[PDB]
Amino acid sequence: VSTLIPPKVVSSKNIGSAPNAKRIANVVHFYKSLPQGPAPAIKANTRLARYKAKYFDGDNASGKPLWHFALGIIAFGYSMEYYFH
Amino acid sequence: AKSAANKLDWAKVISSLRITGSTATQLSSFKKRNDEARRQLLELQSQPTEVDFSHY
Repeated sequence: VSTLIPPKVVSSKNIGSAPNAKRIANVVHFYKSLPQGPAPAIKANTRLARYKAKYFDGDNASGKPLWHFALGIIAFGYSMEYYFH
Repeated sequence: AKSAANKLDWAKVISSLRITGSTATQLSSFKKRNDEARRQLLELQSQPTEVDFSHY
């Protein structure tokens, strides 16, 4: 009797394995990926984006904006001492 | 001969291992092999069609 037709019916091996699910994710995801990002934000020259550029970089954990920002509040109230005295 | 068909068949049987879709497909190939093996031994068994009018 003639061989049956199972080997040639493939359309439930298109969901049949788990990486089909992953495939339909990364055919979208990686295809819509850019070569490099859009932009990281670091500066924009609003003149305080420069503050971010010098101090608040991705790799700058350096305490300098803190010191500067602290010193700003010291400059503020010290003048206000002379506003009240 | 018949062996050409069957050489491709058994090469395909051990390939059919590499498809799990088979259920009774391998049984259909096995059946064609059975009766194919029957006809060759039938054909080899064969008597001369008619009795010898010379000797017999």
